[PDB]
Amino acid sequence: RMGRVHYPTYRIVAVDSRVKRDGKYIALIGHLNPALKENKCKIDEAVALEWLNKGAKPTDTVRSLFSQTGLWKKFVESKK
Amino acid sequence: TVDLINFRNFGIMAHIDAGKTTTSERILFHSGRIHKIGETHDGESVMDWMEQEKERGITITSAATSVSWKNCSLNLIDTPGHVDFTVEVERSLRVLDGAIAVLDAQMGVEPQTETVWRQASRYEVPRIIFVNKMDKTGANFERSVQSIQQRLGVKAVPIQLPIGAENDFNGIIDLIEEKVYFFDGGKEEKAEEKPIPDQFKDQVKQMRAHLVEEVANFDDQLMADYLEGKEISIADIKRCIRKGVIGCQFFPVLCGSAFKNKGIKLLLDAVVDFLPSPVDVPQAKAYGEDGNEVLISASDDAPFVGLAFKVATDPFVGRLTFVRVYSGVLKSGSYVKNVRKNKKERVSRLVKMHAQNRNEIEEIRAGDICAIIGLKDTTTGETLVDDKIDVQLEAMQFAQPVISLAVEPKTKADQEKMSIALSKLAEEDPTFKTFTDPETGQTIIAGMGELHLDILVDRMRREFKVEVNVGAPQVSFRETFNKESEVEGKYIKQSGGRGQYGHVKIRFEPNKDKGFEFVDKIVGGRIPREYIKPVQAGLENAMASGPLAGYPMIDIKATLFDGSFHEVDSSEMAFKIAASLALKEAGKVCSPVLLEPIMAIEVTVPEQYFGDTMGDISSRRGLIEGTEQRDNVQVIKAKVPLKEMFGYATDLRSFSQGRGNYVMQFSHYAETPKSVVNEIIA
Amino acid sequence: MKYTGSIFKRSRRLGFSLLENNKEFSKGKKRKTIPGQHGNRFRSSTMSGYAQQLQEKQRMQYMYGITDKQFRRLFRLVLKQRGNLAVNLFRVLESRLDNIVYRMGFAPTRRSARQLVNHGHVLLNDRTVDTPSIILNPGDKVRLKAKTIKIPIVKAASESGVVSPFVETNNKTFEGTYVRFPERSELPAGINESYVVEWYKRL
Amino acid sequence: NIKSNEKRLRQNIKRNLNNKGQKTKLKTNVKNFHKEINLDNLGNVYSQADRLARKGIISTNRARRLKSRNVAVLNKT
RNA sequence: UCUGAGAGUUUGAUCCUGGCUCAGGAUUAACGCUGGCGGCAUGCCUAAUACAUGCAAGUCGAUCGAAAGUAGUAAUACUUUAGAGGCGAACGGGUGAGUAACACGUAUCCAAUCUACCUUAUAAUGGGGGAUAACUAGUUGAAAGACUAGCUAAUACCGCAUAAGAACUUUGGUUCGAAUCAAAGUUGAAAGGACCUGCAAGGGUUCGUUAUUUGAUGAGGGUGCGCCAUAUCAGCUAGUUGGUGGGGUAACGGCCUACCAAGGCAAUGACGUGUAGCUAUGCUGAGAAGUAGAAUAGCCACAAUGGGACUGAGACACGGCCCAUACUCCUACGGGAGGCAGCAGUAGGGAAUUUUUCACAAUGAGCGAAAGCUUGAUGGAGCAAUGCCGCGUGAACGAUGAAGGUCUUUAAGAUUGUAAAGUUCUUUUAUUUGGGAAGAAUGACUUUAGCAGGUAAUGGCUAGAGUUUGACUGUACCAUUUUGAAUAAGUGACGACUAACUAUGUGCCAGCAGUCGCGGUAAUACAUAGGUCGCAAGCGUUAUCCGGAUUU
Repeated sequence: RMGRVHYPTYRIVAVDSRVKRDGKYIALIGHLNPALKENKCKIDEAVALEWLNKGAKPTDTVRSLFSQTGLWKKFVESKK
Repeated sequence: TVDLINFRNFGIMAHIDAGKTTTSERILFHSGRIHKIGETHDGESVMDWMEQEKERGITITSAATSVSWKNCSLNLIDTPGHVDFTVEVERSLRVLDGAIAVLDAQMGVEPQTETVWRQASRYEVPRIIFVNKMDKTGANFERSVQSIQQRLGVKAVPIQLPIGAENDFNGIIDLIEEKVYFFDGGKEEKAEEKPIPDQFKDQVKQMRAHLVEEVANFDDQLMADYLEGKEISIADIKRCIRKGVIGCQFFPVLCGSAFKNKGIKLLLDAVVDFLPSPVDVPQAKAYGEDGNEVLISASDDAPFVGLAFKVATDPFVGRLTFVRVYSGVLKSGSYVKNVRKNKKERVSRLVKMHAQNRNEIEEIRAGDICAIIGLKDTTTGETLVDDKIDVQLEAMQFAQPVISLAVEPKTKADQEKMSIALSKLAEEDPTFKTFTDPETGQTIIAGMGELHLDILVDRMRREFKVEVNVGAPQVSFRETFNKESEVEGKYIKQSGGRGQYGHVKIRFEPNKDKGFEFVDKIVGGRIPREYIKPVQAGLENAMASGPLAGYPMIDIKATLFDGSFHEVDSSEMAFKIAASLALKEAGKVCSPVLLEPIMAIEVTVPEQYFGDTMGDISSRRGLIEGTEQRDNVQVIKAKVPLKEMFGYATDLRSFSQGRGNYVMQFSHYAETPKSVVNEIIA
Repeated sequence: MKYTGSIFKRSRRLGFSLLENNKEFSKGKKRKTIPGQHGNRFRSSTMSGYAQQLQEKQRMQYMYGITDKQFRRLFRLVLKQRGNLAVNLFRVLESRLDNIVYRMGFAPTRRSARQLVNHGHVLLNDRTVDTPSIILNPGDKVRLKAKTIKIPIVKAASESGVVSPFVETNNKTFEGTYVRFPERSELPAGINESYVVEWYKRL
Repeated sequence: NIKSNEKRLRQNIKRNLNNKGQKTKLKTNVKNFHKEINLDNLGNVYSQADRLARKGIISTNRARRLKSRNVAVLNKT
């Protein structure tokens, strides 16, 4: 994360949940300020689809935004 | 605070060579009679080193001695161990609520117990009396109970009666209760309750008929009962004696032997029942820094005031500031203020010590003692505050390091390391003075006596790892000269590229009561006025050296008579150098002499050391004339050379058993006799 | 310093009134002489290009009370825009809140405007401002809800209104608004802004 | 030290003794094959490689390389 | 078009060759004087110098037997685990001694590699054995422990059935050291747990297992370029330069071994030497560049020191191990125990670089369907004018200019100074009262609607549910929220450069000093009083990087 004290920021990244943050990234997907909740983000869901095809599970709480992206409507139910 | 009625704190005040280590150890053991962990038997199993009474008595435990007795927490402290150097004693006294004065039993003189009692009675603080040894030769009960009144006359009431005389010591005849036999020759464990012996029933009754009578100065109903002969309740008379001792009306006396450990449980019982609480002690107030600066007391509830009185360095966590919090409640992790230095000090952690152990208490209430890790800038003699308000300080320290000794650095680096040691050793007690003389050069440091200088050396070499040579004090002389003469100065010289010349004619005349003085005798224009002033300076710098030992020559009247200003070869500094030559030549001709410092010393002694001081002054040195007869004492003033003070501080004190005093004031410089002329020269 | 302290003293050596003329013109007399007990004849013994540059810069910040660091801040802000930087900076020189309030007929002095602003009597677009250095922009509404009836100063300024095209104001309803960027001709011309921007390259 | 390292020691010491036994018996099979060449010990090594490479005891690459080398030198016999 | 300002300085004097000084910035900045505060960070660079204490990386009982305790008449349910078994531990953080070279960065090569936990993709998920852990009892001592004998569990260990598929072998079929297919030879596959359902049979969910194919990740290996100075450092080199076989690493490889030889490099500077963590980049200039590689981020080296091994996918492992070294501590003295370059804190040093502070609130990481646990990371908060930004200490009017003082040199005037007095007003901040956050638009949680192969049903999933999560925080700030000018300004220079001088003292002395230089008898150069001016809660001083200096 970055920003200022009393001024958090965290650019959302589809990063390996087993490798530390604040490093080299295959692809940064979105950003969000958790201080004032208004849900501003620059999600892509294009290369994120490939990342999820090859695992690459993002950090813990990204799944909630995954619900907003509606990938569950197009990722988990894509074999029937 | 919480339960200030029980936070009764006391100090261990023991006489010199009266079992200080022994008495202190027994007080720790009896205070250590808390069976929660085994501290009773743990203290019973202690056998420590025997080098010095005060030193071992201090090093056996920690200065902070937190214990409990059956309802109340007591903080016993023994920081003072010395020839009874005043500052530590009075600082502990202001820290403590009450104290026990230990009497001497090897002899009957006890010359320093009277001094600590003077200091204690000076502050109106309550005290109690207890003879250290009832088993030592010369420890006569009658001797003590008569000497107390003869020397002091404080109406001390002897309460309990012993059983035996220094060999048959086997118990106590209790006054408040029935007799208590002590068969233990040491390591007190049990007390044998027995009825009062028949042959001493009357021995009680008389004293009983006095004891209630001794507390008859409090109420009229007690006197009515005495007239009726009706017995007064033991609790009533116990509370009456408590009021008397806390009010300093009288003071109880108990018996026992430290080496035998008899009857100290009775002392503890008396301490709990009759010694005061902070609510029961008077309010010794402090002083601020504004001009009137105090109309206030501690108030003991939540203004935090606590005197910073001692710091010791634990290697693990750095400094440790021991403090008795007089008022308020304080936590850790908070910044306290020091207004004497105007600085913030973070309380890293709090700690309490019982014998040598740490107990981390996160909160300290008023009326207790503690130590703080953190506070790396505060020194002793200050008062701690946390309310951002000016500090109130109560300080009436008595500093009498009448002897001083010169400590010789082996190197300038040794000088620097000894100054570092001085910085370390001045934070504990800055009463010692240090001077670096501009002429004699050697560093003079003041001390109380042989033991004081010895312990300073011990801290220097062992505690501080500082190795410095030790010497003798240095304050040397002044110079002057004999009958007048007149010579001339001719300096025709050059050093650097051209010619130089000068020549003057001056008169070298002594002036017994006046310093450098100039009188001109230029009437034929031999010296222009421009050269009148520089030549004077040439004199003022020329006297600085003497041909005997090199001290400056004073008490001289100079009269310039003649001179010669030539062409460009002449210059003012050439005349100054010629005048310097004339001054030195005339000083060599006129047989210079020396003057020694002379101090005016006044000694006031009741009767004891009249002939002793007479013979000491006559044998050593000094100017004397007979007697002064003051109201009930003998007063002698001597104008004596300052060298004669060397060892005099202990020559008088040793002959006076530590009961000597004087005032040292510089009088004047006086002519040195031929013996002094032979001694000092190389 | 946030304030020059004595402001007539500033016009003493400068010889220029920060007001129209009435600063050191009507207080008993007109004291436009330079200060100093060492005072004597001085006509061409203290003026130079460096000295006149200092004089212009000094009067420039005296008119606005800008501190050095804020002065460099404003310099960088006018660097952020292009064109003739001197005249653009001068347009930004009016973007002070207290200067506008003085020019809006809401304060007889910019000093009074500053001390009202710090007191909290001003409302800048639903946001009370205690810092009087905020940058003006066109289309800003202000209010004086309740801390104006007890102030005679603001009313006295309101009756002595100021006419300006670059701002609009209803002084009888305590309303002000920044309309457009100011014009150079409406402002004193004795100041030369070029020499100062030449003087500001020293970082 | 810490308790977790103690538990890891108490486990991996015995697991390492077991692995040492397996490796030494594989070594013994390799020895017996080095003495003389036959199909029986070839099958023995075939089995042992699968016994050990199944877990982390023996890496797949090492087992494959050694069996390939042994069968290659067998191909001429 | 991005984009460029100098000044003084020898001498009778003039420039020139050419040095110097500062005017300007920056700085982990330090120091002095002082100093309310907001917000933004940062806050050992000295001694990888030595350290008390605590956390510092542990988790899973629905993996396992059993133990302890509660309830229950018992069975059993429940609470915890002494332990085993599974996984995390190699993450991460910190340091820069070492290392002047594949090390950084960079472009590509791995016809020569590997890479649990997570992607695809299928085959199934058995038959047993035999053991110990824990415990019990004994032996040695205060105890830690250690030793001895008996009983067993495990998705533990080891054989046994088949191996879908692969891999090896052989034959046929491919490609500019390659890759792909077919047949046959051989080998070795799992372990069960919980739940729902089912009288049962058995079926299902879910976890896990085995082998298989495929992502990604990370590591290793190949080079080119870029990555200090030193020739008052010219020979180095025998595993050294290559070849054959073998061992060997995840692969190639003298990496190593046996044999065979004697080359290989180096004047375009090896080797030796000292100086060094590298980069993106911080700052200085318009730039070529210099400055240093702050913090952060990526990469590499280290974990008291030298080796050695240990399992594990992954380490020679901050906080795993043995030896040896060196230290420290305890020992009731026989023996043991350990390593803050982790968080701090502590000792020394310096001019100096801070809290053993709080919650795991959020984020993250780990363990576990699940709940739940760890988390000195993390986020905060404390302190510091350390930098940055921002604000006050009043304001409207107000005098031939209050009083005093200063100069003028008794005289007026100016002067301090709208500063003052005076009237009026105000309150961000000082301070009472109530409001007052988002931060959690996450995460848990079961029933519903619906989806979904099954269906006997729980469960797999998406849309709403609240009991759910705040240290920060009744916080900032705000309704004259109580009152109130009340709660507050210094610093340097004043001969010139350099916008800033009068009075007094003073005598090359006292002293200033960035330079030119002043002061030896009324000094606008020193020291004081007053005054002037410039910056300001910062101003003065020092060091060092640069611009100026294009002065290699």
